[PDB]
Amino acid sequence: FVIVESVDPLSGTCMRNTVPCQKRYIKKCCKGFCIDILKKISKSVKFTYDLYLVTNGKHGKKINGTWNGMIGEVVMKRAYMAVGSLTINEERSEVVDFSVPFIETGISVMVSRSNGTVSPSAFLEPFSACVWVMMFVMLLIVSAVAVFVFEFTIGKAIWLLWGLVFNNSVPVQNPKGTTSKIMVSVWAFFAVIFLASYTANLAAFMIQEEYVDQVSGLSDKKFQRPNDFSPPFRFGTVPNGSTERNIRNNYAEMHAYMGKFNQRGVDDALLSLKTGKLDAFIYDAAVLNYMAGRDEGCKLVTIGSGKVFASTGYGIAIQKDSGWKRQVDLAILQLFGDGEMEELEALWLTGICHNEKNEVMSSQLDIDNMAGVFYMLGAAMALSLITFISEHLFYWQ
Amino acid sequence: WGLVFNNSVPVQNPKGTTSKIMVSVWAFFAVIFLASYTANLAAFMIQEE
Amino acid sequence: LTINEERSEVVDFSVPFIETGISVMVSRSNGTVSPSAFLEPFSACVWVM
Amino acid sequence: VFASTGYGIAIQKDSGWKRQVDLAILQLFGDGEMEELEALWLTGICHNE
Amino acid sequence: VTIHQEPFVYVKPTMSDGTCKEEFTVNGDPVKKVICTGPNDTVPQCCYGFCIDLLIKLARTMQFTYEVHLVADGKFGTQERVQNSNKKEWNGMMGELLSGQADMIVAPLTINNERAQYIEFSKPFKYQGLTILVKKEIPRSTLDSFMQPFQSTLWLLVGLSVHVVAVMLYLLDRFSLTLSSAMWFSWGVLLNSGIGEGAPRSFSARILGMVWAGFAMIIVASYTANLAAFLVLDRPEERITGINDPRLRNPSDKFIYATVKQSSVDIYFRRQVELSTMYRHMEKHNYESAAEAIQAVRDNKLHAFIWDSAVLEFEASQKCDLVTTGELFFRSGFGIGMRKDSPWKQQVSLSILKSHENGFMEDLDKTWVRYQEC
Amino acid sequence: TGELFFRSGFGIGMRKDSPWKQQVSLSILKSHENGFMEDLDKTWVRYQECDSRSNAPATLTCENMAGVFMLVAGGIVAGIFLIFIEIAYKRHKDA
Repeated sequence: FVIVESVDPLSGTCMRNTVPCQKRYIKKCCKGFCIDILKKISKSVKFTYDLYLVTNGKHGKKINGTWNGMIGEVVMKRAYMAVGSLTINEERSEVVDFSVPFIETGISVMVSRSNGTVSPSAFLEPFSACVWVMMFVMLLIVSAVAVFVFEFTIGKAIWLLWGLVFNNSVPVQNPKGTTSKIMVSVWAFFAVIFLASYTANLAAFMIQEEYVDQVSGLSDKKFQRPNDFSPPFRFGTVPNGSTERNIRNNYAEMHAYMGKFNQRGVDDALLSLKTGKLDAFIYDAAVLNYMAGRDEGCKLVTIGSGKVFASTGYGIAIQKDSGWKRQVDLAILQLFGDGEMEELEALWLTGICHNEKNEVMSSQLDIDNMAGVFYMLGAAMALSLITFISEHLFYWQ
Repeated sequence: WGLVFNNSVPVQNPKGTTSKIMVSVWAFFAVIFLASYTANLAAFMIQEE
Repeated sequence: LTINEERSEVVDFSVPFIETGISVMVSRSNGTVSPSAFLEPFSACVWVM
Repeated sequence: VFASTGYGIAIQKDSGWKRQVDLAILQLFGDGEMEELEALWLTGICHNE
Repeated sequence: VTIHQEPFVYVKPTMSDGTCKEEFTVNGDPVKKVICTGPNDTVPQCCYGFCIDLLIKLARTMQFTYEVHLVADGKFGTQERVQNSNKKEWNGMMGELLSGQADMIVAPLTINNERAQYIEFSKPFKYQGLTILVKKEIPRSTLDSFMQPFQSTLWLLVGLSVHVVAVMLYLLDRFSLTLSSAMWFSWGVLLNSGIGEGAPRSFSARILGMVWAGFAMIIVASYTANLAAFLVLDRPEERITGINDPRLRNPSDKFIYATVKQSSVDIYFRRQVELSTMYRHMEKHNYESAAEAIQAVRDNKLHAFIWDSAVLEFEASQKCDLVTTGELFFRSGFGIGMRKDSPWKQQVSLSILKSHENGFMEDLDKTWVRYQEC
Repeated sequence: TGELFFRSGFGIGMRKDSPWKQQVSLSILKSHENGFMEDLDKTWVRYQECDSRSNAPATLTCENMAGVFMLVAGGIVAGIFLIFIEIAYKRHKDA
């Protein structure tokens, strides 16, 4: 949202478009997009602008009786207008005048996209009951020729036709019928193409990615039940969180609990993500979109795909009933007008990570979770056991 | 060589049980050679010209 | 038009506005990889094992 | 490239604009407004080379 | 005069005394050579290249004895600011043309709008451009796959699960070998290797046959899925965006990206506005020697470099690990020295006219361009 | 479409001046502040029927799967009718 450094001592001071600001009062340059939005502001409104440092804690937020921050200085009237990007809280709104949206915003959380694929048995999912269709179908058709051989045992031969169905691999008792042999030739190339059906099925397994992890919204089974998860699911922002305060109004399962998971530092959130000691992280939504946007490597992902949580937007507020008030947001209007914001995607928004479509590749070994297909496979053991001992009951009477 | 190629050799399984496990050598291995044909076919589908 | 040597020899011309050259073109239609590229994946390892 | 070349706007031998004209071309490549002109012309919808 | 550039030319110290390696081509063409003088960092050494060859043919049209000199400074040349007196300093071989120290200095340092009003130029010898020198990573990603990257423990897990399976079949046996004929049997259900002993005819038996059947069926299927995993695969982001490159457009200390010190390309970056980023960063990062760029990539020294694009495309052969850039950046061209006025002027233009008109250019591709290894 | 084009927004009529003005603003403040917006997604937004693909995860295939194996089973009964009289060919020849 904003950028700054020390004014370059090589030339002695700032360069490029950097805008200086004093700090107790040491002038220092500032960079970043919304700064340039302020540039474009006087680029019509024509009001001189001199940047200044912020003392503590972002914008003004109610501290004891008063907002602590930039909007505090607004209450202090320390400036005609204010800069910096925070979606105005109803409180912040109720405090004093604010701007029109500079860019969209919202509540959000994020974490590292790491490991998972498609869940097990998706191969079986490709069958689409056609496996059953031709299963019973070709079964009865097999019985048909079995009867046609006149010129249990034939049932066992149908089991051989199930080897014809499944991977051959049935050594027992080829039937003498030559017409029945061509009957095997029916399932030969056909069922061969059913092995092919398994092939392309496996392709769509490899193809048709998913990229889905847990996001339930403002709460979750892993959130609305904060103490339930054996490993703690940690997501949230740093102290004095405005959006957190909204959550502090919303649900206490975190504002209560997340104080535990509470952390410090802005990028230090992404750093702890590199540590990954905590499940996830929440921060300014679109800002977080820049967090994934600037990524040394591909790890993190927004909680959700960007489905908006507490959709919002920021801007440059000023005092209640200020001078620029009316036509200011109009300057914002034209600002959206020329598309120079779309240009500012360069200046800020457009990321190197991007690829919000591309999910990359989950390729890895077979998972026990992925082996769950074989789990449901082996599950039928006790079932066939129930049928078998059931036949023993058929032998009781 | 049927063990090498797609099984499909009906004739004369050897009685050797140690030899049977010897067949088990080419079993999963050569199975993964069929897999070699698989991925091979992928690079056929993949790796355009 | 790219100035021919003739066109050049005719009279003064400009500096390049954009690159150019001789070219031909046709419809890309049908073909794949040539046959046996599957066998091409073997890389003699099929012979090795 | 077959017979690589390029076009431009020629004028008469020893014309008025002659010298600094191609210089105007030079700055023209300078600002990158040609890269913009990919829109005006060059950049294609087919693309996908 | 010029600077040693392998893609442009092959110029090494002389062989013995007035001597260089005498070799015909791989096509048997005996490519000529010539000797220019320079210090090792001021004496004659060997010089050859398809470019310099094009110089030779250039004389072969309009005859002038070709004197081979080398460059003194490292750069090509630019009108530049001195340290005092506020007087225009045209640098490099360009300055040598201001010095007139030669006839026409061959060089592929593209025609500069700055150098334009200063120095004359001809049509492009080889139409070319500049871009970012990059080196690709080494794709491997392979494994023993079905062995290695397939169900590491789980393959074994289902393995003993087959033991419990044949166990279940043995349970299905006694309600009307059992261990052993199963040790062949269900193990075959794993192998499908056709031992050929048999399978029980019990009502539950063949059902279990369908069970382990579909099981291993989907198992080998999963092996194929692994084959795709080896085949289809991420090969993650290669960056290489362009003049809009966000990593570039997002200045930080992580990526080391720059171009040559005093580079006509970096000159295209010199007069600019939005370019101010690398105009700061890369500037302090700018190495002088593009050879040091070749080795730097061989060293993986920086995260990125930039130089004449076509040149790199040639160097791409010299490096198996190189990474070509995405597209063209501000195409332009260069050639033999053009300044003041010469009878060689309109003539030389016509020489170019023959050059592209004829194929001795496209022929020379064999001498240089068409030559390819990587 | 591919991406956003010149995002902006609208709402109830706003003109001249009304006590409804700053009030209504605060109403919005509750709106996004509360979830009755996000709730209303269920009333409208969250309501969804048509699925969303990118590639063609057709893996089901059962219709076209029948589109091969079904008529193939046509080839199966082709010996029920054919291999009948064929089973009577050499047989009936020697009958």
